[PDB]
Amino acid sequence: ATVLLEVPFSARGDRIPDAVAELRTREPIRKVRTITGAEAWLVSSYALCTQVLEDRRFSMKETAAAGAPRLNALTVPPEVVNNMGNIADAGLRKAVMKAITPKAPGLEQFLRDTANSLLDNLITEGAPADLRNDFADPLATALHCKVLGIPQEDGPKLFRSLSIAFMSSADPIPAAKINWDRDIEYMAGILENPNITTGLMGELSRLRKDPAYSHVSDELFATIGVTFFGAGVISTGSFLTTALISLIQRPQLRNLLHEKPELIPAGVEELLRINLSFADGLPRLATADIQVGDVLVRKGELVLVLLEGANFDPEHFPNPGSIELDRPNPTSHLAFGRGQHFCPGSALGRRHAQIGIEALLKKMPGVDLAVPIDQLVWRTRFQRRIPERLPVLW
Ligand code: HEM
Ligand SMILES: Oc1ccc(-c2n[nH]cc2Oc2ccccc2)c(O)c1
Repeated sequence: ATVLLEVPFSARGDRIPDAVAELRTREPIRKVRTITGAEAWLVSSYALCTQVLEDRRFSMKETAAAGAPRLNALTVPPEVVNNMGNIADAGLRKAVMKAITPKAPGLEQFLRDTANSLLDNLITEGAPADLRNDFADPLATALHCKVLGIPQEDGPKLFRSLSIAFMSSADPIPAAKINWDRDIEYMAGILENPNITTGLMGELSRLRKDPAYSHVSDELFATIGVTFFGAGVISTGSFLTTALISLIQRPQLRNLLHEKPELIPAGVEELLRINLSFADGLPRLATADIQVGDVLVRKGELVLVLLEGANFDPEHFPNPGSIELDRPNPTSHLAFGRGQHFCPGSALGRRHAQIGIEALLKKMPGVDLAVPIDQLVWRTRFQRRIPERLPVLW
């Protein structure tokens, strides 16, 4: 006898387990057990993943309900799970979206300057260098301080919350509350700080004092700062890091992008498609009985949308494991999700990776791993897959 198949399958972000293709072919929706002991439906084909993400009856908000089957423990207050809904209801959606576009004057030049400075410092210190801790993550942190309008020097402390904040735990995490409350207090202070007049926090600070937003809560304003910093930094840092691994392991592609940097955006789109940064399927709770493939999902059940299931589906992306810059459907991947909860930071995430890679290939065209790839240490029980260190030489 064996127990029910458990998720997640592997914390490794450098290879996809054979089990994914097996499931997709034989049972593209099937029952699994999560780390909490709850059962869930794991969805692994492009067609069924898209169906679930495009049907709001599969609800993000309702995953926070007391007594629901859980993927993992909440690390934020339950009301915050409906973060974008709260922002929308407060009439703040357009303003937030405008503030986080990569098109702000000077933002791209800031990114390039920052990337180049980080790389120069690594070159000065000499190989080996750690491209996660001393390149990808600081670049993400710097970008988000700039986008938020907050001091660069405050980035490191806010960043240190994230190795706990984005845990995927079977049980509640006491440290997550301590850090959350402290970070909320910080953002509340920012809203009252006369020095803060640019970026997302500068804009929220002004809207907060405008009559049309007088009954929007201070808690919501602070929460927007905390969640956008955290989600943005962890997502961009983790994606860039694992994308660099995929690039390093493809010297032919690395050379092509070095020689023809105009191809970098198409390269980054393919790196998004094959990215294994999300450690768990995206969770939704059924609010009705809904047929998905051969399964009638019942009201109250948990569904997990496996992004790499969709993104490596050969029925949608032929030769799915290969990076091919000339696909006819290049942005149709699910790396940023789909539907109601599509990533609001997609443009900024793309630009972060494009500029980081462009800078790295120019400064370190001979970049390569400094340890055998199996020596990378993959973070466990976390909402992202990432190597603890990424040692390179050049
Ligand atoms: C390569 C970088 C990024 C990737 C791969 C990524 C991925 C995703 C995905 C897959 C979702 C959907 C979650 C779901 O439907 O359950 C999402 C949502 C979200 N992302 Fe991103 N993201 C990235 C960058 C960013 C950035 C830069 C920001 C903000 C600055 C951000 C903020 C958010 C927020 C606030 C949500 C919640 C949306 C909602 O609840 O409707 N992300 N992200
Ligand atoms: O400082 C932070 C920031 C974000 C989170 C978080 N945990 N889980 C999901 C998180 O971030 C979001 C982001 C958007 C909507 C809801 C939550 C967190 O646990 C701490």
